[PDB]
Amino acid sequence: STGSATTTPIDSLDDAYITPVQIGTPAQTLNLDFDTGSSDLWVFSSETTASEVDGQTIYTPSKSTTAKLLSGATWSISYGDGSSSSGDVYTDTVSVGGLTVTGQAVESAKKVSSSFTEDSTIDGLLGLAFSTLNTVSPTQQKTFFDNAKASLDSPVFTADLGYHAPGTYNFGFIDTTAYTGSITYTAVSTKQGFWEWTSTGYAVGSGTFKSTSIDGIADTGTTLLYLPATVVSAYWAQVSGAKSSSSVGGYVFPCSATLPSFTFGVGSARIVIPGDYIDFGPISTGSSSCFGGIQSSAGIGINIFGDVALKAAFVVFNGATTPTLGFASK
Repeated sequence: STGSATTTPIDSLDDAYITPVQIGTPAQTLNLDFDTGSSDLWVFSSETTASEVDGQTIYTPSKSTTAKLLSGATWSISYGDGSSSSGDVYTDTVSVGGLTVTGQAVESAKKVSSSFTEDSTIDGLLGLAFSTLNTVSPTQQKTFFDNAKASLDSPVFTADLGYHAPGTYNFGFIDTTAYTGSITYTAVSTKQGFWEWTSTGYAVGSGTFKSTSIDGIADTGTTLLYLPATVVSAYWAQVSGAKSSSSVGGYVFPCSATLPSFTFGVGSARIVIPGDYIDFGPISTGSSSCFGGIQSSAGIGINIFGDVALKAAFVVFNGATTPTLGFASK
């Protein structure tokens, strides 16, 4: 089997992407944030504290003839950005782009933190990291991909995120029309539960490539590119007036600037992030100070190849017995 679904930016900045997901019988379609950096599929629901729901579409398990309470199971998750959610668990039928999993754990939120409430466009998350990170207790549950894998034509999914435009998540096949040149594959460590890999270096603008190993995670659920302070300083030094602002929480730059590109290495191959992808707009409405899309990972404890990086590539998440990651230009 295969599946193919369009993923759409939630706003004009590509702060996140939402993908429609069918849950239950009859189908209830919710728009979920597909997150290769976590492993829980959780939704706003009829059980979510009412004051914490503001515009989201909810899953109502009592209206699904295939929903079953997973007795005794609870979940609770906290994300890198400080947000969180928790609740109980149902199993139900879940379909993405024509690909159906029966008995998928659907984690129903009883509580969500303010940032989730405040974002009316995201109805929940669909985790695509390794199932070892799933938070369900006392019986850990499998991700949608893990459940689907054996049925797929090939044990892979691909992320093709758009810049200020829709893109695609495919399951079970590689669309050879969706990228240019060849796909370069690189080793993955699953030891921390992430799609963790090692970039071979970087360049800033038209500058020379610096060969240096940068360990990090391919994370579709993180907006920005978080790299070591040395790398980030070298990037922003090429932008007149750019500075790190403790009050804002990262590098800012004059909105009048033209940003240089940023290149990262995948083996001997190179992925170029155009400068415009690195502009996250005014820090506050009407400001001429703009927020940068490349930020320091210092104090996160890990480097993160988030959407800023991934959207410059066609990315293969290869879930074969030994997982690997592939990157192509597009």
